[PDB]
Amino acid sequence: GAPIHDPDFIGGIGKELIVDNASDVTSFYPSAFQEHLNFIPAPTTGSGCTRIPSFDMSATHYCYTHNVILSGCRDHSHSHQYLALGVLRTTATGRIFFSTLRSISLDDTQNRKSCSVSATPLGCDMLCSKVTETEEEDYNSAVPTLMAHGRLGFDGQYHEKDLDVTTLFEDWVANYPGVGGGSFIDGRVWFSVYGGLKPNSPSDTVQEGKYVIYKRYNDTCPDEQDYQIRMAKSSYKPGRFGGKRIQQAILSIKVSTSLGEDPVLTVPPNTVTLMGAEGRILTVGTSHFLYQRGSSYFSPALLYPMTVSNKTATLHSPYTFNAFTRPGSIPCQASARCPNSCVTGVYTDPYPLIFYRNHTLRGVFGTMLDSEQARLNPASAVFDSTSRSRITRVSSSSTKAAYTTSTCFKVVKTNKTYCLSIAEISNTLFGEFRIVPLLVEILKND
Amino acid sequence: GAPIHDPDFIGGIGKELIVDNASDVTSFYPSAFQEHLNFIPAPTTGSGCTRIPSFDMSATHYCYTHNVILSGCRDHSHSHQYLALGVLRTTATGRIFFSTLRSISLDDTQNRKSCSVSATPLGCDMLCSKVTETEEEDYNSAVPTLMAHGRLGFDGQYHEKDLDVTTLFEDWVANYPGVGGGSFIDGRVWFSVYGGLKPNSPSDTVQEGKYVIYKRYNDTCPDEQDYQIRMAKSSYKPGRFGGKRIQQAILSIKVSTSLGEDPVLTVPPNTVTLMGAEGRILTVGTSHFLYQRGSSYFSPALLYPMTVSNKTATLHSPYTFNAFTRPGSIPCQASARCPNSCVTGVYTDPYPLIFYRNHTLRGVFGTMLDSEQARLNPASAVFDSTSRSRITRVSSSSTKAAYTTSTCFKVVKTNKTYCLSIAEISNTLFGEFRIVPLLVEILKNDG
Ligand SMILES: CO[C@@H]1O[C@H](CS[C@]2(C(=O)O)C[C@H](O)[C@@H](NC(C)=O)[C@H]([C@H](O)[C@H](O)CO)O2)[C@H](O)[C@H](O)[C@H]1O
Ligand SMILES: CC(=O)N[C@H]1[C@H]([C@H](O)[C@H](O)CO)O[C@@](O)(C(=O)O)C[C@@H]1O
Ligand SMILES: CC(=O)N[C@H]1[C@H]([C@H](O)[C@H](O)CO)OC(C(=O)O)=C[C@@H]1O
Ligand SMILES: CC(=O)N[C@H]1[C@H]([C@H](O)[C@H](O)CO)OC(C(=O)O)=C[C@@H]1O
Ligand SMILES: CC(=O)N[C@@H]1[C@@H](O)[C@H](O)[C@@H](CO)O[C@@H]1O
Ligand SMILES: CC(=O)N[C@@H]1[C@@H](O)[C@H](O)[C@@H](CO)O[C@@H]1O
Ligand SMILES: [Ca+2]
Ligand SMILES: [Ca+2]
Repeated sequence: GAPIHDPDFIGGIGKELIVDNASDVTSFYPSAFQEHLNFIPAPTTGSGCTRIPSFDMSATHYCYTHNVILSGCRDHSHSHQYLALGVLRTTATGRIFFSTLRSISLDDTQNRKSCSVSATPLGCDMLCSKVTETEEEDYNSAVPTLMAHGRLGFDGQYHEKDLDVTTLFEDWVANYPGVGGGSFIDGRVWFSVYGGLKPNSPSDTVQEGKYVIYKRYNDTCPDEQDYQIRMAKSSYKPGRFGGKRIQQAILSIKVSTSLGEDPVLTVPPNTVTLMGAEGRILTVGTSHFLYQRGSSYFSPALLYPMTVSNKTATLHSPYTFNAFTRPGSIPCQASARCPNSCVTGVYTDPYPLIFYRNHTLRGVFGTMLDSEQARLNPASAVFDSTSRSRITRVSSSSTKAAYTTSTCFKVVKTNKTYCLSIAEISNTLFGEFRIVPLLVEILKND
Repeated sequence: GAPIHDPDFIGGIGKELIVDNASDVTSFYPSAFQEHLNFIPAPTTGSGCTRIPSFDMSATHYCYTHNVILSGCRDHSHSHQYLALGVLRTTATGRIFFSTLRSISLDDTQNRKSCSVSATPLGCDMLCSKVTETEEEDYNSAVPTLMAHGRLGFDGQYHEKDLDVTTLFEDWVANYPGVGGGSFIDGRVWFSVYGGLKPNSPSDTVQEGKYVIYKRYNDTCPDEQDYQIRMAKSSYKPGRFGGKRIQQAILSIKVSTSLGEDPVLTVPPNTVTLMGAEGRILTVGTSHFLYQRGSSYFSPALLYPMTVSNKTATLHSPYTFNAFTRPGSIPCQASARCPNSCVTGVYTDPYPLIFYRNHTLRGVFGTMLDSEQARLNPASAVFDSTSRSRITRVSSSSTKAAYTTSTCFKVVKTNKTYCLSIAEISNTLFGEFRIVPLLVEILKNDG
């Protein structure tokens, strides 16, 4: 009885979209942006701050959420979340439109932040942190960040349960969802999570001495090997948050009428993962991936293959897309090639788009910020390990922007492949930002 | 079970909101704009044109729609409509939000234009014209404009039936819905319509020689009496559309599973109505009103009292709000005071807000374009027959805008009055316009 996408999409959601072994990845490219039903609310006042979009779509419905601050993006006192659950549909003319069925403003007195959502068989699951301090202050206070698992049901009602962070995140000083969407796998919902570890705690100790260096395709770091290792190690304890170890983690929760049931946190070894950061758990076909924002020295987009075993997950050496860089402050700018300590960058995920016949990933779609340091010029394109296809731009003029989260699918009825790319774009008259659901069709030269 | 607004709204939709006789209407004014769930889709491309908003809300649900053109606002080849049916709700903190339940893009082989919506017990009824020519070309072709009565049901399905315009609008050369919302009254849905009459037809001949002159509060027109009457008569047949008589009308349709059932057209005498124009049918309390856009020489916002008798309607001398002017090209600019012939102005309606104890309307809320000739600088405020309260501005800087349609309501629990004001505002990067649902609370000078 639950909602489902129109018949035109059945079988075209969350699967390997393009399988070719001959064609060059970059022979595929995005069309000009397309006009479709903008399902994302824009601000209604001059100061309203709408930011931090999260989106996930299963074979039956999609979920979306973003944060809203009344006075501006700088205010940290209180805020509310917009939540939407809907399904994909097509017009009589074959035009797609995300048709939301449940649209609500979640505003009590709790300050939910850095929320991630995931489409599960019971509706739209959301994981958020509840803050009573600034991020800097959070990392400075020994106790972990409070968190809650909530869900917007098909009936439009929202229910949630606060997680026992004192136990679940006993070894952490701060912990937040990765904002990127979560994914439903084997009866459990999986969320990317990150934060700071309590020094000398068991979690901190096991990571002691663990690091991993990922390099730029055709740009070797000149520094002596011993120095790179030194910097690689320190990259996990950047100065931004008082030298606390910023760790990557994955949280899985059983999906049931009981929210927060049987939570299990997985902390991958830092011999594979770079400094903890925002991220997303993706499922395309039978493959799973952890996207990790390039908040550290590594600029190319990362996708760590992810396999699940019961309630825990295992990550492997990541796929990297050298041309899919992100802006960052020096010495961690887009063109950075050496290990260093920093907490910068921006969330701009890559969606698995092209695969080999044997299911290894070849190319992805994404909207990068085509800039060295400043958060500017959104550019949608198709990427492989080293290059970028022809691009599609929001504007030929200098344009301020931030986060982008892309999800691709296929309209089986028209046999056309599309990619939704939700991007925070600068705005005028109504708030600092406008979260726009950009849409493009994936094309191929000839 | 059909959808319904949250309990906090029961008894706060479509009623006289403020009944006062001892206070000055302008002592009531709008608060600063409030941040709330923006239920109106903005463009997603640089050329996308989202325009022509229509909105209506009943005691159970609200309805909204707007037109979308892919290449820009000047392209008339094809387009589609965005349609939404939803209900009002409140957050845990008591914040209000319009929660849409059915959200669709309606795009087929037909080009629906100038559409109006109305919340009926069966869903969201829509009246549109289906065009295959420019407005100019339409008035030149003798046959009437094709029209259709559609409906977005609670189940999210859209159905429609073309009206037999050859018979229904036999005397017309062009006919469109007034874009403003329609209203459900006594088992029927009522829509404002306007267009041009076929010269010398029965409808045309009966209106020949008929006219009415409405004046500005103080500003008396200096022109000679006989000259004014001549200008007034001519205002009904402006040159823009070749001397055709632009006529105002009201269409009622029976609300049932059968769309377009028993349509009846009412053409009011031009001894009461000014040149035909876009409009809206409003129902507040037991009173009904026809808002008529000031497309002719009259600038002040207009609300004609409307009484219904079975399937037909009767209009009466209108309420006028002298300070609620609208921009227009000379000699029909905001400060115009004399009868004249023109087709200008813009749609910016007034919502009945304050009533006298005996139910006579005293004040309204609306968002005017505070400019003489250019469509600029939106200003939300409360108006009485002669003045305007303090205002709330979209921006202190010069701002391009267009249509505005307002609807007010109340949260009986907190006894707080709110006004939604949907306004077409200029945009950057994504299309020429952004239709924004502005929201204010109605406050009072001294309490
Ligand atoms: C220009 O100084 C600011 O003026 C503000 C006035 S209140 C208000 C207005 O003009 O009415 C409230 C409006 O809702 C608001 N508009 C929107 C869209 O949010 C409007 C604009 O913010 C203002 O006009 C700038 O364009 O302001 C208020 O006193 C501020 O505190 C002043 O700094
Ligand atoms: C928002 C938008 O529609 N962007 C479009 C842009 C802009 O119109 C121009 O860059 C002018 O700024 O033009 C494109 O050809 C491009 O650059 O990729 C297609 C793209 O869809
Ligand atoms: C929990 C929190 O504050 N998240 C913020 C995130 C964070 O600072 C980064 O992941 C480094 O920790 O950065 C930004 C941002 O535009 O970059 C916005 C998020 O609000
Ligand atoms: C049917 C039609 O074309 N409607 C148009 C309307 C019309 O020109 C006017 O009501 C004169 O009749 O004006 C305008 C306008 O922004 O002013 C936009 C509408 O799209
Ligand atoms: C799972 C598997 O067989 N992977 C291989 C990959 O190693 C190889 O590089 C590619 C061709 O070059 O084919 C497949 O993708
Ligand atoms: C129909 C009717 O009785 N209207 C009267 C109106 O004439 C008068 O100006 C006002 C103020 O007392 O009260 C009512 O509105
Ligand atoms: Ca803490
Ligand atoms: Ca015609």
